[PDB]
Order: sequence, then structure tokens, then C-alpha cells
Amino acid sequence: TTKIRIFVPATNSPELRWELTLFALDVIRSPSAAESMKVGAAFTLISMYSERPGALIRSLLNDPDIEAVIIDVGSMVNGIPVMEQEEMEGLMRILKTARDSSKGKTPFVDSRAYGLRITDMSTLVSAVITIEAQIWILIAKAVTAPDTETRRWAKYVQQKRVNPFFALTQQWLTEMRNLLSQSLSVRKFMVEILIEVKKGGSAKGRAVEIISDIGNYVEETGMAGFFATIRFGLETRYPALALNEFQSDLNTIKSLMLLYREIGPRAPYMVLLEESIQTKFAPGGYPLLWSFAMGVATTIDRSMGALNINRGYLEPMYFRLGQKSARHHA
Amino acid sequence: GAMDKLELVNDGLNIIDFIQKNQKEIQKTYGRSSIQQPSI
Ligand SMILES: [Br-]
Ligand SMILES: [Cl-]
Ligand SMILES: [Cl-]
Ligand SMILES: [Cl-]
Ligand SMILES: [Cl-]
Ligand SMILES: [Cl-]
Repeated sequence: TTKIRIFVPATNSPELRWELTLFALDVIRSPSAAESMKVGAAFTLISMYSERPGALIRSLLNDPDIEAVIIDVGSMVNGIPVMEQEEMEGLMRILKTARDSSKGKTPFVDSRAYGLRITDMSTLVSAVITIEAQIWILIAKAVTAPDTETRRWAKYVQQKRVNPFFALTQQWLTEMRNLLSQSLSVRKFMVEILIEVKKGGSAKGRAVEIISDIGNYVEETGMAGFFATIRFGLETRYPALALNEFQSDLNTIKSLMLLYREIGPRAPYMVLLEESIQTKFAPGGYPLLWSFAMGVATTIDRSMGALNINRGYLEPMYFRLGQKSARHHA
Repeated sequence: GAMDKLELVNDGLNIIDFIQKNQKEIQKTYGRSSIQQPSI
């Protein structure tokens, strides 16, 4: 369909993967790279942690709106993949304009990282994870409402799970974040990796650690109203649920709950997918039951204080009813 | 865990089923049928 070129390392060679990583970094910041090239470079970056990235992408690409031509790269000459033409020349223009474009800046806060030669496996891994971690973190601040920072990156640093040396500039991360916002395919494929990692089955411990952290944060955040509603609105089994006014909200949440059962792990990651389903499970679709649930939760659970605040859908009469029902059942 | 959440969903479904089938009996239990009604 919309073909996408994906460059992938053909070997575990630290030096090949590091130059290949840098090139992908450069495509994304490049002015004369088609959005299709940039999408491919995201795949390259996102999959670089794996033993065999090309095989990772093929086994997990579930996406009809795109055709991936995965291209094996056995070696780099002058920072660009070697191909087994003008096509060579094009990949040079991508580097040159990426470089000339910015004020001598690199994708890295410490420019030294950009000129660095890596040949040790543990330094590659560390650099690759550190770069990937920063990309996944973009996914994290996307799912949140902008009603909240750096505690993320700082946590990984004190934990030494990330290497501050390979920190990307804001300008580069903004390029990446743009790409994520505009490209359903990259997000879709990231969703595949989140599902794949949960499963899981890989020995890339440090990578799947950081991907799990995000994945789990995306789940907790997007399904938080849903499950609070079930836990505090339904599970408490208050007879006030039989009031006529709750009946449509009961239908809705029954449909959503059946949904969750047949979709499976994909369901919590809907918040990252097509616009029209991102809010599938959002409590604003069953707001009276939600408000009732809020009223129970803030009454009986000391960890639920956040729910005293109206984020837009709070229905005061139903919130009060929750408080009253919770106070009535001891 | 994912298991605990699956049990939440299936218990959520059984609760809604019980309500929808006994909604009137429970309303005698609860004292009223509409939230706009005085409770007692
Ligand atoms: Br709200
Ligand atoms: Cl792997
Ligand atoms: Cl940049
Ligand atoms: Cl790893
Ligand atoms: Cl009604
Ligand atoms: Cl009650």
C-alpha cells in the first residue's frame, strides 16, 4: 500500500548497530526525508534492542495501511547503510541536510555522543536502551492529560537503568513526538511491542523492563476510571444501583466490560490508537455511575482523594449519593 | 495483576445481571425507584 523502507542490522556487531542507530536518529531530524522514511527510522530505533529486529518487525506487524520493505544492512560507509545508485545519494542528502539544517547541533545534548565510536556490546545496549527509553517516555506523556515533567527520566538515572550521556535534545525529541502524533502506524507497532513484551519471551531484560514500565503506566492511566467504577460503583453492591437513572450507564459499562473480555490486552492500549476509540473506556461515557463511584471511593478509600475534583464529568447529585450509600453500609 | 482485573470484570457483569433481573425487588429494599424521590 503505502510502502515503508525499514533498515535493520544484519548482525550483532556493536559498531554496525550504533552507526545504524545514529543514521535513524538523523533521518527523523532530517528536512528532506519523506514522512515514509521517518516512519521507517522509528521502526529501526524502536526495535534495535532485539536480537533480530527485522524478524521482530515481520512477526509483529499487524497493519493493513502499510507495506514494510525491511532492508538488511551488513555495513555502513560514511554514516549511511550499504545496499546490496542514486538511492545511495539520497541517503547522503538525508544526512547532509539533517546536519546542515541545525546550528551545528546534534540529536544529543552532549554532542560528544554523536561522534562516539562504540565497539563494546554493553555500551551499545546501554546507548540503545537509553535512546529507546526516551522515545517510550513520549508515549507516556501522550496518554496523560496535560494536567500534570522529568521525574520519569530522573528515576531511571538514579536507578542507573539509563545513561544520561545519550540524552537526546529537546529539538530532536520534538521531532520524534511530532512523528508519533501524526503516525498511527508507529503507535500501532509500538502497541504490538507493548503486547509482545507483556507476553513476553525475550532475554533483553533491561529493554523489556523499561517498556513494561511505560506499558503498565499506559494501562493504569487509561483504565483507571473504568476499574474504579467497577470496583467502587459495582463491586460494593449498593441497592442504589437499581435506581431508574442508573440503567443506561449500566448498559454502557456492561458493553464495555464484555468488550474488554474479547479484545484482551489490546483494550488498555486503545488510548494510543485511532482517535475515535482512544476514549472507549473513559468514564465520561457513563458519568452518573462514574460520579456515584467517585462518591463511594473518596468516602471509603484513603488512596482515592484525587477523585474529589471535577475533571468535567462529575455529577454532584450522584457523587453525594455515592457518599451517602457508602456511609450507610458502615 | 491481569487476573484480578479479569475477575473484576466478570463480577461486574454478574452484578449488573442481578440488578437488571431484580431491579424492582431491590427498589423495595432501597426505598425508592428514582433519585428525584425522597428517601426513607
Ligand atoms: Br470527572
Ligand atoms: Cl529479542
Ligand atoms: Cl534535532
Ligand atoms: Cl537489553
Ligand atoms: Cl431514566
Ligand atoms: Cl445504598
